Amino acid sequence: RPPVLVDIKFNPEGVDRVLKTAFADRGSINLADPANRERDFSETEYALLWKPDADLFRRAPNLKVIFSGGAGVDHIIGMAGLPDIPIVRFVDRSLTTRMSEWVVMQCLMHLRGQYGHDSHQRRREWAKLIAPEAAEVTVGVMGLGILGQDAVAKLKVMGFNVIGWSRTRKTIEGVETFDAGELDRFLAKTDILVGLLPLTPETTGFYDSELFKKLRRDGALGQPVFINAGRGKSQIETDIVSAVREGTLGGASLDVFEVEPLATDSPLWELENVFITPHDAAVSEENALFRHVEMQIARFERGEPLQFVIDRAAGY
Amino acid sequence: RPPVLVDIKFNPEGVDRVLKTAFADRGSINLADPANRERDFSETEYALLWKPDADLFRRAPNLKVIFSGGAGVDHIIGMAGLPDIPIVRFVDRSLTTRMSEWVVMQCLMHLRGQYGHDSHQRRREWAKLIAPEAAEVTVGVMGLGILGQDAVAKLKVMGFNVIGWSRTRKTIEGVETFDAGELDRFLAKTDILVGLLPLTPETTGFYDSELFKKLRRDGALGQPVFINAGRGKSQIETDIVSAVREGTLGGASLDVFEVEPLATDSPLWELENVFITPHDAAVSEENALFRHVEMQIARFERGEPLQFVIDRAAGY
Ligand SMILES: NC(=O)C1=CN([C@@H]2O[C@H](COP(=O)(O)OP(=O)(O)OC[C@H]3O[C@@H](n4cnc5c(N)ncnc54)[C@H](OP(=O)(O)O)[C@@H]3O)[C@@H](O)[C@H]2O)C=CC1
Ligand SMILES: NC(=O)C1=CN([C@@H]2O[C@H](COP(=O)(O)OP(=O)(O)OC[C@H]3O[C@@H](n4cnc5c(N)ncnc54)[C@H](OP(=O)(O)O)[C@@H]3O)[C@@H](O)[C@H]2O)C=CC1
Repeated sequence: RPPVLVDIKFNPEGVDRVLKTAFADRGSINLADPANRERDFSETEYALLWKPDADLFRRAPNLKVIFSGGAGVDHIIGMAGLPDIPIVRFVDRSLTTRMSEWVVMQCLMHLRGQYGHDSHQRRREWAKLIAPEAAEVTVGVMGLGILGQDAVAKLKVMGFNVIGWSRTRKTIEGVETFDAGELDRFLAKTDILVGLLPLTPETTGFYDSELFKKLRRDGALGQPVFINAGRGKSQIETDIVSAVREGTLGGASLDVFEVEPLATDSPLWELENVFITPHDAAVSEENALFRHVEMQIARFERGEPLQFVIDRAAGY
Repeated sequence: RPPVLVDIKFNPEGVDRVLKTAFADRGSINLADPANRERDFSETEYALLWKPDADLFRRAPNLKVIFSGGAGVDHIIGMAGLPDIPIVRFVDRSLTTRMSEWVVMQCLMHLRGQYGHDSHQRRREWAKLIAPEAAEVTVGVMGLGILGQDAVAKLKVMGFNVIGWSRTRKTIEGVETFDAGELDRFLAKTDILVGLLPLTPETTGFYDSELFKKLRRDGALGQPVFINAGRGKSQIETDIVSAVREGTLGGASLDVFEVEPLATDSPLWELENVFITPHDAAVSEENALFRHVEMQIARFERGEPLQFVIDRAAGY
């Protein structure tokens, strides 16, 4: 069997380490090594890709399966000469639970005025800040897939009122849900918006001034909050800045940005009640991805269906 | 029936407001009002107390029941002339769920390096910080009462490994528990210590250097973390400062202090990876306290047992 082509432009040291023992039955070709840049890899069957080279499918034109290095596949969709073959994304219990850690933490920090507590602490000021309890606040989760459903369940346990939005209607016990055409209804009920959407043409430039002005205004936190850990190109950052400055948004938590790393001169870094994390909301341990690809290759090759295959028509 | 004596030294404006409609069948005497302070209230049956006047029981010597304004009663225990009558503490679903919000938030902020993320954000630095998932970390909850059991359940849902310590043995499904004599076993397994103990003579000056040096050292967060939302006099703050500076503790979250408000010259304010909240972890609305006292008076007066009565021998 030919080696697995690996073009993963994150944590190159971690990738190099794991590849020493990964795909033991065939080996790998790591495009992080500049010497592999011009290699003849025309017989490659499997490629593992994160922000891959734009010409990758010219250079590997006989692929059987494409594996994403993440849960998102927007870096692969739209590539030139993308073959009509399965694209398998990364879905993993550890990834999922880490995203829910981040979501719940951010929701609690907004509920409990972490920003204000930290500001007072820095000034050595003792100031009790009256917080509503979680049940007085509605968290609206946009995206009810692997990540969204886990976050919904854990937010509910913490005591938040939770509602959900997704493309097609969902049934989730104890959680009012809304489909694509019911976006405005959902927004009107939401105090804390949590974004867990994939990036598609339908979700690009989606979180804008008009949407922020539809969020609930007379809620227990006073002003609504925007949280996004999906994709940065789903939001309009200039609109986030203006909304926070104006009081349309009371605050935000952002793990993802229109261009990453977030530019040093962005106003977002020092906005009051805004939390920034550097696209690290759900970083699953380096080996879990590779064990996952190995498993799917094994299933594929012995006649079991591939799992976590994206819907090409839907684009995720 | 004589009016209820109220000496609650928190949120005096909120107390005055709620008292306008509380105890509708008998009224109240609020010692916040100077005109009440030297009145003859010798026939008082019920007193509601939070940081009360030291001479209160000389001035109200015929009490039938004492109600604490909080879940803790250490402010009442040890008062001069404390009568041999039931002391009823505040137990309330809103209080409980708010404490669990705080506990879970603090545990997540330590798990996910909130302090480090915030420090970088303030410097406009994009810097991924590798976090373990919750299941790689053991949270040891000290105190398995109303607050402890709620926190244990929610921490487990978030994915932490959770163990518990209490005076007498508990049975909690999926949670290894330890009794008084097993303290050292419990400490050795604990990466994040969560304090939800009452203040008694047995728990005074309890969280000290010796105890911090028994916490687990080779865990996924690197160094162990001390979280306390019980009582400030249970900790030795000089030892917390030295432990954090020396790397015995990786960080801390403290809602309670030996002397409150925390002095402006405390070294705690500026210690790296230390979060300070001003004894506001679980602040239930005043209405809930007053509805609670009304309920217990009603039960008492129609022959039903008082609930939430402290054990004088145990001291809580
Ligand atoms: N910040 C980080 O570290 C990470 C970010 N992510 C991001 O999270 C995203 C979500 O992951 P995951 O939950 O596994 O994906 P899923 O495919 O499992 O779920 C996606 C959800 O989004 C909904 N959705 C998609 N398009 C639309 C639309 N046009 N209108 C309304 N709803 C829509 C889907 O609706 P329906 O159910 O009807 O199909 C589905 O509920 C990833 O695509 C990735 O970009 C992922 C991992 C880590
Ligand atoms: N920061 C804040 O805003 C707040 C702080 N608090 C504090 O939290 C404390 C706990 O409240 P709550 O859960 O309702 O109280 P409980 O009486 O319900 O539970 C107390 C727990 O502590 C255990 N305990 C007591 N003494 C010891 C000891 N010497 N060794 C080991 N375990 C011991 C008890 O053990 P066992 O089960 O064997 O009896 C019990 O599990 C309050 O007393 C108060 O000081 C409360 C409210 C808000």
